[PDB]
Amino acid sequence: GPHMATGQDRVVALVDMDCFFVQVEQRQNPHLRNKPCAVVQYKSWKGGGIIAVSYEARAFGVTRSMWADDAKKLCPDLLLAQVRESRGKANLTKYREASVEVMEIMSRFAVIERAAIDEAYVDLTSAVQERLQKLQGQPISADLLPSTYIEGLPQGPTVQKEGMRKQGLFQWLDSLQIDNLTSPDLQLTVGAVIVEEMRAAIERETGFQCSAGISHNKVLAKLACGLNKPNRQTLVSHGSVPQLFSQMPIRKIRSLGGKLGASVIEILGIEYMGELTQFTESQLQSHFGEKNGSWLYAMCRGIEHDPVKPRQLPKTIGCSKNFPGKTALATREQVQWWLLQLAQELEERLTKDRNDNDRVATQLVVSIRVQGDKRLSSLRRCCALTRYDAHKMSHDAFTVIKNCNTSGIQTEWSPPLTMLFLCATKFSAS
DNA sequence: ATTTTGACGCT
DNA sequence: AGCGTCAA
Ligand SMILES: Nc1ncnc2c1ncn2[C@H]1C[C@H](O)[C@@H](COP(=O)(O)OP(=O)(O)OP(=O)(O)O)O1
Ligand SMILES: [Ca+2]
Ligand SMILES: [Mg+2]
Repeated sequence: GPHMATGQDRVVALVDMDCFFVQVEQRQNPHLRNKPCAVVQYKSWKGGGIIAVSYEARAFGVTRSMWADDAKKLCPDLLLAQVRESRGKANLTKYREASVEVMEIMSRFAVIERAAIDEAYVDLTSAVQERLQKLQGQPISADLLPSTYIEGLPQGPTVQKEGMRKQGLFQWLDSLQIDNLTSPDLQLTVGAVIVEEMRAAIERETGFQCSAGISHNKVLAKLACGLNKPNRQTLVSHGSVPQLFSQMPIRKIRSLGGKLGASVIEILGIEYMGELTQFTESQLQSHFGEKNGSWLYAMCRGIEHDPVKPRQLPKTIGCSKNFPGKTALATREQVQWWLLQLAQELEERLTKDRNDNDRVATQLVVSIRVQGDKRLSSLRRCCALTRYDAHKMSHDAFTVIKNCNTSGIQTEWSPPLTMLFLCATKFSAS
């Protein structure tokens, strides 16, 4: 009752760019705008691998991970933009730079946590308090929420999409108590007004559209964001949680899409997030561990305490390349040449990072996979990163991996290498 | 023979 | 530290 926390103490948003790499390429090439199109890496093998897909192309069934040759069978007029290749490998610089554009705009509104190249969480609690003080008891107009859905509404006693959206928003706003500055639902609504402003700023200043979720924590904001993509935002209130979770597959909640989620389903014999409420905290801890158990117990009730971390920049800078099938590296010269290519890209990125962000990486992580090994990585070894020099970094990486070569023959590398990975970590201020 | 990333937990 | 999980 009066002491049961309800996890309604914060306003958190998650902003997620729509079909991000496609929008970057469509901004650059107007011929691709409003067309079925996809972004591909490499071209020789089956037309290249698709990594991003416009919503027009998704209507034909095109998805990520599909080979372009196969996507063309579903959508013969599919347009393609290719990821840049530099030093023999795919180079994602254009997308990293576009990400910086968006992250810098979002940072004007609030502290952000960069969650991925095209996603950031926003802690809006303080901004909401300020805006509520500005509003001075004035009701919130639907005109301030032109792209907002209220999850769960309309309900109770138009057949078009926008009509339904407006009916739900009207029901929500009609029922708000706009005089109580401590009302969580009012706080979320003001949050959504701010997020409309943030999303408009992003689109105005970059050309990119995005979706967003607004709720009381990161997990619900992320779930909310996906409910009405693209180019829309969704408010998930605390009161919406029981109905929303009652038919929500466990795997849809962030962190439960893999083995742990599968084990929750198998061990407990349930399918939906809401079914978790029937277990005690101790029962959940007994199956899934102390941390996961407490997290699940609160999460299934819509409660999560994970903070929005103040971090706008990536914590690592890495460069990776696979060498599948016959392209596996089987000679010392090959291994050294590719370590150099990776190290040259890494040096360029690190030097730019040091100039932009006043920091220096101090550890180099080298990871490889050997042909035959079932594991993704066969070996992961660190060494000191003391100079931003590609030849030094590639030599040090070779030094730390050379003992993996079983071959008695100096010229040959065995088993052949199917992946190389260099990653700069452990940044210090400079 | 999706690939190229990136954060965070475990021991 | 090196390995594993989960997510863009
Ligand atoms: N598995 C992957 N491998 C490589 N790049 C990826 C992968 N998944 C996503 N990306 C890249 C390309 C995407 O445009 C970008 C953001 O990913 P993501 O948010 O999952 O999808 P998306 O932005 O393309 O579409 P959506 O509108 O559904 O968010 O990251
Ligand atoms: Ca996205
Ligand atoms: Mg994303």
